[PDB]
Amino acid sequence: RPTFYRQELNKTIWEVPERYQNLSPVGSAYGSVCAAFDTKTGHRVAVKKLSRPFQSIIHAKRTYRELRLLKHMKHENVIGLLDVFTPARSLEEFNDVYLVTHLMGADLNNIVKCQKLTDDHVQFLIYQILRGLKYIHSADIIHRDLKPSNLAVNEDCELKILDFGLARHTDDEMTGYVATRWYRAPEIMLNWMHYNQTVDIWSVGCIMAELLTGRTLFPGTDHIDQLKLILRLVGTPGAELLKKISSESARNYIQSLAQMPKMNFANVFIGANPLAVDLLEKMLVLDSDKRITAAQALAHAYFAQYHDPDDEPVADPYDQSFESRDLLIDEWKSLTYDEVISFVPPP
Ligand SMILES: COc1ccc2[nH]cc(CN(C)C)c2c1
Ligand SMILES: [Cl-]
Ligand SMILES: [Cl-]
Ligand SMILES: [Cl-]
Ligand SMILES: [Cl-]
Ligand SMILES: [Cl-]
Ligand SMILES: [Cl-]
Ligand SMILES: [Mg+2]
Repeated sequence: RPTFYRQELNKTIWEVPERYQNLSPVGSAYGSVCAAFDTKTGHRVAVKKLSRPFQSIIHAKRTYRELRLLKHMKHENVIGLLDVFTPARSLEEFNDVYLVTHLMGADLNNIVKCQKLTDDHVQFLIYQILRGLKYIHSADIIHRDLKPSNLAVNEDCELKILDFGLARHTDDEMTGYVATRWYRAPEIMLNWMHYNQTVDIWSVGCIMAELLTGRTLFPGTDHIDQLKLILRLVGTPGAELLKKISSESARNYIQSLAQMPKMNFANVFIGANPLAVDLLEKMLVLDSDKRITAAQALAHAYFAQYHDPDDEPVADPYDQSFESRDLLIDEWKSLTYDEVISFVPPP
């Protein structure tokens, strides 16, 4: 066990191993975050102290879910876990959880608004998102919250996916003129049906379009305005997709709208690479069963310069059976403790 030291920073007590030095607050409902220098590895890191990790059954299970997910992710284009610790010496006094990751600087928002991107930049950025998604989807994980602020980018255009959706976002958070909804697939925005990993490909399409034009693709002022923007581009649904919408009321609302054909994407994305236009038509399909997958998209000709089928790995199997399990607070807490003390750091 390492030696810990205590200190109060912005009305919060931080008790961390000596290896972490020069802590400095950098943001704060999930927890508080500090930047630090890790003397063992030489990296600048983010140290997150979870807020009230075991206050309810829902909160205790969310804590376990986040720790299991971060411990599993081992891929160049996905954020991974550098360390996890608690100052507790026993399960009986276990109360605080700290997560350590690489410190991220710029996100894709900064780049999209402040840089002139060549077509080569768009190829490399979207390639890396799809490479990470092939890995994530191979373990039957759905990200659910892909958007520019959840993609970290450095000066060499290298990219990592972060901030997996832990089923956290509230009704108030998705209301009105907000980027938290502009990247969501319509079937999840309006609860049309049980969703699957195809919702992430819809998000990549929205992100790719914004890199090409400099503008948000579907900036709706509310759920209904956003649906109207979507259907004007991709067309209103046919009878085949209507069959798949479980809500009879949602089916009724859809059929209330006048029918519209799919638009010509070359006249929307004026001047873009014809291979980029072709890929966007295959991502932004209304029926989720018919969207291109991440593995299929990596082999698309738009990525000819970067695609290497021997360097696009898949994930180890990921057991999610705990999600359907019913446990008490102290049982979720004990499972979390076990995962903290069994952590083994990367090479
Ligand atoms: C600083 O932000 C990033 C974003 C993507 C990245 N890909 C590789 C690195 C550097 N690594 C030491 C974390 C990186 C940093
Ligand atoms: Cl230490
Ligand atoms: Cl990482
Ligand atoms: Cl503790
Ligand atoms: Cl965003
Ligand atoms: Cl009509
Ligand atoms: Cl597993
Ligand atoms: Mg985020």
